[PDB]
This record gives sequence, C-alpha cells and structure tokens, in this order.
Amino acid sequence: WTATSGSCKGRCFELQEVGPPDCRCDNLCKSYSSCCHDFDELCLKTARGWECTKDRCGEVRNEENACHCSEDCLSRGDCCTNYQVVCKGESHWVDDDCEEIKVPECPAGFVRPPLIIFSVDGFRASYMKKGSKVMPNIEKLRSCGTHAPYMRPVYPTKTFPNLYTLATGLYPESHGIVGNSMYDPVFDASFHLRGREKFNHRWWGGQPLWITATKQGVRAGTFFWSVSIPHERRILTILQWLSLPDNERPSVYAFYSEQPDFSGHKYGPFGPEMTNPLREIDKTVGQLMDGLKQLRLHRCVNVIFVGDHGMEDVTCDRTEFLSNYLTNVDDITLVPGTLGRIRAKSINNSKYDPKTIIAALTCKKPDQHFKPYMKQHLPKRLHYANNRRIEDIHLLVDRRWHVARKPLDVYKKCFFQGDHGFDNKVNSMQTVFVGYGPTFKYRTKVPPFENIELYNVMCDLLGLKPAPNNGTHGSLNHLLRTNTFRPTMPDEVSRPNYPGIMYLQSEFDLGCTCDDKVENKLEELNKRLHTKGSTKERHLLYGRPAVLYRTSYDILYHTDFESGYSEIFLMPLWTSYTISKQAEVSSIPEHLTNCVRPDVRVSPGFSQNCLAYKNDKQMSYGFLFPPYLSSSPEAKYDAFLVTNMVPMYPAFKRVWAYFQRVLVKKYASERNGVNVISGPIFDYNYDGLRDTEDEIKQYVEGSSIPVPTHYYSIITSCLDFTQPADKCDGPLSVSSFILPHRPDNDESCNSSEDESKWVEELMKMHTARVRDIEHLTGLDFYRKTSRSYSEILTLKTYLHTYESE
Ligand SMILES: *[C@@H]1O[C@H](CO)[C@@H](O[C@@H]2O[C@H](CO)[C@@H](O[C@@H]3O[C@H](CO[C@H]4O[C@H](CO)[C@@H](O)[C@H](O[C@H]5O[C@H](CO)[C@@H](O)[C@H](O)[C@@H]5O[C@H]5O[C@H](CO)[C@@H](O)[C@H](O)[C@@H]5O)[C@@H]4O)[C@@H](O)[C@H](O[C@H]4O[C@H](CO)[C@@H](O)[C@H](O)[C@@H]4O[C@H]4O[C@H](CO)[C@@H](O)[C@H](O)[C@@H]4O)[C@@H]3O)[C@H](O)[C@H]2NC(C)=O)[C@H](O)[C@H]1NC(C)=O
Ligand SMILES: CN(Cc1ccc(C#N)c(Cl)c1)C(=O)Cn1cnc2ccc(C3CCN(C(=O)[C@@H]4CCO4)CC3)cc2c1=O
Ligand SMILES: [Ca+2]
Ligand SMILES: [Ca+2]
Ligand SMILES: [Cl-]
Ligand SMILES: [K+]
Ligand code: NA
Ligand SMILES: [Zn+2]
Repeated sequence: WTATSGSCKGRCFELQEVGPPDCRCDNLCKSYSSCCHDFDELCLKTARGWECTKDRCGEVRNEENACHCSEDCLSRGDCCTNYQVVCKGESHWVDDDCEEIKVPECPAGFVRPPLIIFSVDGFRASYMKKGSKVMPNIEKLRSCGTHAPYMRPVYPTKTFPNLYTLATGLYPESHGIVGNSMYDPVFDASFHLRGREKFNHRWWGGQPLWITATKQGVRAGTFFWSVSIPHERRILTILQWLSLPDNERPSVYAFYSEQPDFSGHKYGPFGPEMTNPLREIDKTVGQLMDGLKQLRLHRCVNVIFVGDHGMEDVTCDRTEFLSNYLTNVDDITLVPGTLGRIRAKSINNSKYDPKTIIAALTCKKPDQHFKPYMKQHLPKRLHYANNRRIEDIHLLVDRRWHVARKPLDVYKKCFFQGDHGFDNKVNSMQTVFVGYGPTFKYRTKVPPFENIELYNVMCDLLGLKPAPNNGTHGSLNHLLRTNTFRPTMPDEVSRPNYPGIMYLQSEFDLGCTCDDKVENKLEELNKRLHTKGSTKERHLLYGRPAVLYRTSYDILYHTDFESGYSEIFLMPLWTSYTISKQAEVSSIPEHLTNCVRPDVRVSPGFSQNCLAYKNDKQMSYGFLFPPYLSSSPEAKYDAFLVTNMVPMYPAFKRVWAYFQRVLVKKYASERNGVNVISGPIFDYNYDGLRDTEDEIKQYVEGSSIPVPTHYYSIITSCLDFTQPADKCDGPLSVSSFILPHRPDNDESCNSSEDESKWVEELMKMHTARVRDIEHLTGLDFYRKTSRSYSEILTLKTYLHTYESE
C-alpha cells in the first residue's frame, strides 16, 4: 500500500528515498509504482523539448518547460545543456581543443573532484574504432583522457552481474548476482530483470560504491535508474544535483544507458540499425559535457565511460536443444541461452542423476556447440562456482550459439540477432573503458584490464578506503596522475628451513627403487655447490615466492631447479626452473623409467612413498621439474627425488608429460628462454582459495599424501624477447595456467588422438592470472625484481587469452 495522495512539490528526484506508505519522488519511484500523484507533472516535464533555440534566448521563465533558456537559468541550475551555446555564443565542449587538466579546476566549495560514471549497456569494445565517425564526444573523451583498448567483463557476460561487479569489485560468485536470472534454492525464489523480487536487498551481497561512500561521509547519487525516465532527464537531474549546496551535493553520480544493448539484441552487433543508437549515446555524452562546461565543472569532474559487456551475432537457428541429447528432458530445469545451468525439476525426486545428465551431454555430436561441466571443473579464471545460486551442472556455450531445453521454448515465447553471456575471454564480449578528468592521465593508453579492478580506482578517486574485494589494489595505479594508492608487498609468514644431508639411505623404507649405483673431487665439490644454491640465481629469477600462511617447509636446491617442499602436504608448494632457448630435450633412460630416490635432506616421516602408489590402482605419479629437461645425465638423477614427485591420475599424466616434454621447450624457443614455476593446488571446496589440510577430500590410498585438485605453472620471460629470460633488464612477460587434475579427459572431445591435437587447446582454456594462483596457494611471487611494485601488480593481473586480433 501507498497513499499516493502526497506531493512531489519541492521534492523532484530527492536523494533520500522515503518509507511507505508515504509516496516517493526519487529516481526509482516509477519502478516501484510508488510515485506521488503529481510526479509526472512536476518531475517529468517535457514542454518545448531539450534544447534552447535562438528565440527562447532570455525568455521569461516558464516553469512548465523541460529546461530553461531564461537569464536566471544558470543560478537556478536548470538551463538546457546547450543554453550557453545558443544564447551566449559559447562553443560545444566537443569543438574545443583538448587541453591537459594538470590540476582540478573547481568552483569554490567543491571539497574534491566529483566522479560521474557513465555506464553503457552492450557497448562492445570494437565500437570505439568502428563507430568512431559517429561518436565525436566519446572519441574526444577517449583520445584526450586515459583509455584501454578494451576492458574484460566478468562471467557470465550479462548485465546485472557486470554492473554490480563494477559497483563492488567482486566476482558474481561473491556478490551473489550470478546471472540475469537465478534461482536461489534456499529462498525458493527466482530473480529476473522483470519484477519486484530483484528489489529485495537479500540478493545483493558485498558493499557497492554508494554504500562505501556513504559510510565514509561521502554523499552518493542514485546508481539504478527507472527505465521510463528518458536520458535527457537523467542528465538534467545529475546537473541539477551538481548545483545543490555544498553540504547537500553528492560527490559521486551515475548515468546508465540501456543502449546500445537494446538495439544490439534486435539487429546484431553491427546491424546497419546500430549507427543511430551510437549517435544518440554520443549526443547524450555531448549534453553532459556541455552541461558540465556551463557549470564550470568540465575541468573539475572525473568522468568514467564504461560498458558492462559486448554483443555477439546470435540467431534462433543456432540453438542446440537438450531434447536432442537427453531422453528425460522433463526432469530438468534449464536456465537457457548463451550459458546453460541445469538443476532437477523436483527436490522430491531421488532418481535425478547429475552424473548421467553430464555423460549424456558429453561429446555426443561432432559439431556440438556447448560443453557440460560440473561447476567446480569450470576454468578457474571464471571464478564461477562458490555460490548456492550457481547450479552444479553448467554448460559453456560456444560464441554465436544458444542452448535451450526443447524446440517449443524457442518458437513459443525469429526475434533476435544479437546476444551476450558467453565466456569473458571472447573478443565479442569485451567492452570499453575511458577515464577523463584531472585525476586521470592525459592522452594515455593503458593495457586491457578486468572490470573487477575499477572499484578500488573509483574509491581512490573519491578518497575512500575500499571494502575487501577481488581487485588487486595498485594494479591500476598507471591509470592515474595522482591519488595513486601505495601498495606494499604482503609480509612472509613462514620462513623456510634449509636442510643439509641428515638421513642415511637405509633409514627410508619407502618401497622405492632406483637403478642409481654407478661410481672424483672436481665433480664432487661441484655437486655440493649446486645442493647449497650455486645455480640458484639461474633458476630462481624473481626471488623465492613468499609463503603467506603458517606452515613447515624446506628450500631444496638442485643443479636444474629449486623447490619449496612442504612437510605438511609432503610435496613441493612450488618448483622453479629456467629453460634457455638453447636447452636440449632428452628422454627418461630405460633403466630409470620407475626410478624414485629418497632425499637424504628430508626425513622418511615427511616423504611420500612408492608403496602407496603401487596399492592405489587409480593413482599414479609425475614430477614437477621434468626429467626431460635435465642439463646432464648426472643432474637427471635429481629429477627422480621423492621430493620432486606429485600424485597424478594416468589420464592427467598424458597432459602433463606433453606439456613438460614438448611445450616447455617450444615456449623457451619462441620466448628466448622461460622461467617456469609449477606446483599443486588444493581447492576441494571450490572457493578459489588455498585449502587447509582438513579440507582435503582425497588422499593417495592408505597414505597421508593429499591429491591436488589442480596443477599450475607460471611461465615468465623478458617482454623484449631479444633478451634471454635469464638476463632481462626490463619489463617481463608472463603466461600461466591452472589445469584441473582429472581422472579422465572427458573435457577434451579429441583426447583419443595424439596429445599434439588437444593438449595445448586444453591448457589455453585453463589460462590463468598469476593472482588466481596466488589466491589458490597462499604464495606471493615476483618478490625480487628490478621492476616497480605497481608494475608487478599489473603483471600479476595479466591474463593471456589466446583470442585472435
Ligand atoms: C573475492 O573477494 C571477497 C571479499 O573479500 C572474498 O570473499 C570473502 O571471503 C572470506 C573467506 O571465505 C569470507 O569471510 C568469512 O565470512 C563469514 C561472515 O560472513 C558474513 O559477513 C561478511 C562481512 O560483512 C559478508 O560480506 C558475508 O557475505 C556473504 O554471504 C551473504 C549471504 O548470507 C551474501 O549476501 C554475500 O553475497 C556473501 O556471499 C558469498 O560469501 C559466502 C561466505 O561468507 C559464500 O558462502 C557465498 O556463496 C558467497 O560467495 C556474510 O554475510 C565468517 O562467518 C567466516 O568465518 C569462519 O571461518 C574462519 C576462518 O578464519 C573461522 O575463524 C571462524 O570460526 C568461522 O568458522 C565458523 O563458521 C563456519 C562456516 O559457517 C563453520 O563451519 C565453523 O564450524 C565455524 O562456526 C569468514 O571470515 C567473506 O565473508 C567473503 N566476503 C564476501 C563479500 O564474499 C573472496 O574470497 C574473494 N575471492 C577470491 C577468489 O579471492
Ligand atoms: C538496468 N538498470 C541499470 C543498473 C545500474 C546500476 C546497477 C548496479 N550496480 C545495476 Cl545492477 C543496474 C536499472 O537500474 C534497472 N532497475 C530499475 N529500477 C530498479 C529499482 C529498484 C532496484 C533496487 C535493487 C536493490 N537496491 C539496492 O540498493 C541494492 C542492495 C544493495 O544495493 C535498491 C534498488 C533496482 C532497479 C533496477 O535495477
Ligand atoms: Ca547489459
Ligand atoms: Ca579452497
Ligand atoms: Cl543468466
Ligand atoms: K597406482
Ligand atoms: Na575425451
Ligand atoms: Zn543484453
């Protein structure tokens, strides 16, 4: 109930929403059907449109008009945005040259430069180039300010998850807006773009920018907008709020546009009908900038022009149907479209089998345009699992395609030519970022980055302390002239032991054997030097990784590699080695095929054992430093140390052996040497964070050897590849992966073929940021380089995507 018979007189677009059953006059009242009876009349004036004309100049004020051209309009803050242009001989902002804003140039009483966020729905990254001739205001923002070639959205590349990520710095799994629709099994409720359910705060986790601001005494404008408020009225409203008295005026403002997404769905991303919505958004930017310039705020405000996602060509005839795969299609519920999420139709049905649903969807047709996953098996880079609203079964849909349950779902609602939602690596889903203002740099291009990073920057722009989030604060300092943020390296929590030779061979009863007894003081002092760290500056190029949690571990030096060996998990946490461009690949000699050697630096009680592997019929083992890349037949024995061994399913060993035998050397040839850090990851509760020992769900049978859920590698080289990895004077170049440690290769449909046809494709799919590995391991990398820490933070957030140009 609303008693809608109150009034908006003097309250139009008020900033504090009032409580029921009193009626509302704020920019959301339309969405709630709760506006006062006279909201349209008072607050949504339209008379005479949105522009001053020569004959309105100096007119007598008429309060019915949408905006004003009377002499008093500037002091009242309600001129049409082109008033000064028409009536005072001023130039449009877009026609002025650009001039560096070295300091904020703000009116008296401004405590800080306001931040205006201009969000554009469906604004694909390549519109910046392709629509450039029709977007002069946007092009000026872009060339004069700071811009990236593109900005990476979060998965799914849908509207609500991305806008709320922009606002919180959090992955959708953490903020809870995990799709444009979602069902919460605990609420027994569905959230949709349509309806009132989305109004309940219980869906919305984290701490969005407006709350962060309010909590810290910085006033915020409303970020949501009712769809029926036209764009021109949104701009005028922001400009009027900017003319409020100092004590009442917000410091942060948000404009949102439904375009070009709305037309993109109907016409496809580059339909000839798309030129107009781009012109219209540009005109709106032009209104805002002219309005700012009128208010002498155009060299005071920081403006962020940002999109939520791109748009891909998608049509009804490219729909895969689940009824084509399953027999039991009526026992499931599917969230359809550019992703699939599958759950049972009924909790009461105990004969619903996720396992058999997956198997019936796996590699079933040779052209198949989607791939089923248990959510914990999805690439870790998507961070799309740790929420009860994300269904156990997920379908990753090929770009340009849809999935639907049954044909009747498509024809009983061709409508659309565009859609989005696909994997956030997909070129068509990339979106835009421009920052313009005194705090941003002048005429600067920055590399692409992820939208999860922006919250920290917007907090910096506003002098706020960010709430805990998924950005890496400092990784975007290079966007800013001032207000940076001074990041510092986390303190190491556990210092390593450096064990010497402490155990005799016969103390070990590991059930291991090696053919290693073949009998010199030239090469005996030499071997000793290597065990004490003589070659360590060759194989550990960026310092040892810091351990950021409490644990017991040892540093182990070898001729060819260094490792940090965990006495708790009985295997290395990291193993580091450098492979020059000139290095040779050799085989594992026949006599050494099953060789595992006790490590006389590490106690029997802190070692793995061969017997456990013998008895575990599912589980085999591999090595972290690859024997194939030994520097000499003699150094090769070090690779068979029990301290270099890790548990591996035979199916996974096919992947790992190809990476180690073929791909490392390829990368070293292509990149002029690489440094490799490899290790296990344990994430049994799929939260993206390192497991404690008591979270491990699987061990090598009858042992305390825990089984990794994943294996990582971080592969670093010189960005200037004319310099070798091991003697690089400048910036670095990195690629990394987090491969799932699976007992089958069901994920790869061509796995029956030679490794050269599928392994590298798998690794590419599981590309990762260094930062993702850091969360999953509690390690901190690149502790000792000659680069600035801000630069290292940018390097740790880099993702190598393997998309074409
Ligand atoms: C990305 O960034 C984010 C933000 O930094 C990282 O997320 C944080 O991770 C922390 C560790 O997992 C986590 O801290 C825990 O919080 C518990 C308190 O939780 C509430 O309070 C906060 C603060 O205001 C709030 O933000 C939380 O919000 C969640 O829940 C509501 C729903 O109720 C949602 O609206 C919201 O979207 C959010 O959901 C997400 O998080 C939860 C987990 O909290 C997931 O389950 C969801 O799926 C979703 O992702 C909460 O409202 C606190 O209780 C925890 O403490 C336990 O653990 C410690 C170990 O140190 C121990 O000392 C304690 O004893 C305690 O154990 C007891 O509870 C156990 C669990 O019930 C029980 O089994 C035991 O036996 C004990 O009794 C813990 O400190 C933090 O909440 C989230 N924050 C957010 C916003 O998600 C995220 O990790 C980053 N991602 C990556 C990849 O880096
Ligand atoms: C497309 N769109 C642009 C946009 C702009 C910014 C973001 C973002 N972020 C999003 Cl997702 C979207 C819209 O505004 C559409 N739209 C229209 N009317 C609404 C009315 C009420 C609400 C509620 C949601 C919960 N509320 C919070 O305070 C959460 C509880 C904590 O915050 C109160 C307001 C939401 C909407 C809404 O989403
Ligand atoms: Ca959108
Ligand atoms: Ca975990
Ligand atoms: Cl969705
Ligand atoms: K075995
Ligand atoms: Na397969
Ligand atoms: Zn859309």
